[PDB]
Amino acid sequence: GAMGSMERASLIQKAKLAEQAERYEDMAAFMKGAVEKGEELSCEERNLLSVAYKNVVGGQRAAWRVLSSIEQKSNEKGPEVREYREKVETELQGVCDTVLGLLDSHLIKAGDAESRVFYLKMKGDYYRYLAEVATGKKRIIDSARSAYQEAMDISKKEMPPTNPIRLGLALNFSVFHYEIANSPEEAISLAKTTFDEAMADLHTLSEDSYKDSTLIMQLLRDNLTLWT
Amino acid sequence: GAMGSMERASLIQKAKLAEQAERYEDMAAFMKGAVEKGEELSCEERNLLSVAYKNVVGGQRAAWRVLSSIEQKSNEKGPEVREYREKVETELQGVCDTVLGLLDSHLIKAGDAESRVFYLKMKGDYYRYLAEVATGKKRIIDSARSAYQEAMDISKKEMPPTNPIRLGLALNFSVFHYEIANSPEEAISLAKTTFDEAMADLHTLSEDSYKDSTLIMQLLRDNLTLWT
Amino acid sequence: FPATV
Amino acid sequence: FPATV
Ligand SMILES: N/C(=C1\C(=O)C(=O)N(c2ccc(O)c(C(=O)O)c2)[C@@H]1c1ccc([N+](=O)[O-])cc1)c1ccccc1
Ligand SMILES: N/C(=C1\C(=O)C(=O)N(c2ccc(O)c(C(=O)O)c2)[C@@H]1c1ccc([N+](=O)[O-])cc1)c1ccccc1
Repeated sequence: GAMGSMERASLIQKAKLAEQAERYEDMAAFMKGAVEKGEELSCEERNLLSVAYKNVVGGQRAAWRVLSSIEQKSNEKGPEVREYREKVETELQGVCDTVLGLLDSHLIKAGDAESRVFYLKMKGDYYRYLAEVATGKKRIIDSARSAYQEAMDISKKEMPPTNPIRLGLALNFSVFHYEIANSPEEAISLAKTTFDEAMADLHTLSEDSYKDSTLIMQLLRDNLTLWT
Repeated sequence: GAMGSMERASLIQKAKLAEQAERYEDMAAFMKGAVEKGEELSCEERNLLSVAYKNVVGGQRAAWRVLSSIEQKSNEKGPEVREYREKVETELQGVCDTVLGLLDSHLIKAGDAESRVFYLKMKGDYYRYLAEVATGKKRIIDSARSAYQEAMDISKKEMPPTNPIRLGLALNFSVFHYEIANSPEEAISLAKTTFDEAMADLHTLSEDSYKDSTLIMQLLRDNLTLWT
Repeated sequence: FPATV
Repeated sequence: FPATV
């Protein structure tokens, strides 16, 4: 496509330049172009890809919530609120579909087990985002749960309980149980278990990522504090 | 164009919805569509238009500065930094040209004197932004100065010295003298005069906008404090 | 909303 | 940078 004539390494450079400029749509476009070169991503490249897209859909979700709340209080008139909400919703779905397509078409393979946990977590996250706006839907919920579950099973076996990706996966999966599948008890259990088992084996923390483990473990408590 | 089949009043509604959602590109697109209906803008509509576009180019300018600084320290290699800087620069110029075209094609007319000060200030602002990235250029500086100067002359005669648009015009024109035309003494004089004459006639403050006058007058001091 | 990463 | 509005 539009990135096809550029060197892979330049695309990676420009992705980093866009991040510094806080141009996350450009950042995602550069990383997508790099993935389409056909080469497996390094750990660093995976996380650049995730940062870019998660930042783009994050703003779309925030926007969508603002309009959905207005639309909800409008129903208690004019079609303009629904129309604009629908416009932002259709946009959000386009980006989610763009990422999920990239995951099945290119990234999810064959590859190592850590690789697979990373991508499978993204699969569950972006399916969760589509479920947040869908109706008619539970097909999307099942595929979010299945992607999450496979990611959990692999990570329990292949990664220490303090690994930031493993901790982040459980955090997000717990939220999925709560806000999506309507299972607060399962959401609470998974978050308490995840936090407790990380403390039991606190010694597995890594010099290169212990700050990310500390933060996600506080977030697990923040959600528990929020759900009591 | 793409807004042509929508009612003017719905475009105004959706512009306000996009602002609440912090979707300023959409906000600008809705307001542009409303201006293209051919009807004069109300005071409120003018300021919605300005807020939208000033917020869009603001992020582009911030991005452009980030890359220009990197590019400058790169020159003391690879072409990727220049290329991406050029890409964001070309985008910035497109939006500035979109606004300036709208000002001459539709908004600047015939209309009242307050109207003309508002639009002429926008004309000078967006010409200033093009000058910030141009070279080869002073044609752009002259047209920024001429738009600003005409706006000043009208406002000295038609608006009290505490009017927020008049105060904002002088603030921006002063900065133009400083950072664009390289005339710090003229920049300082205009900002001191503007602030002093507002205090001399502080009684002209208006119940509906005194908070905006207070703020812009502090900003005039902030720049003076910065330039001593 | 709760925390996600 | 200085202030503008
Ligand atoms: N932007 C962040 C990260 C990086 O930039 C990055 O490269 N990290 C990372 C750290 C250790 C690992 O071992 C891996 C991996 O093996 O891939 C990767 C962070 C990371 C933490 C948690 C997740 N997550 O749960 O999805 C993803 C990324 C971030 C930090 C805290 C909270 C949220 C995001
Ligand atoms: N978003 C803001 C405004 C409004 O929303 C708006 O409708 N205002 C306004 C107030 C009084 C007037 O009498 C007019 C006019 O007669 O038009 C208009 C504000 C305004 C102040 C200064 C400028 N300026 O200097 O360009 C433009 C707008 C804003 C406030 C403080 C600093 C920067 C922006």
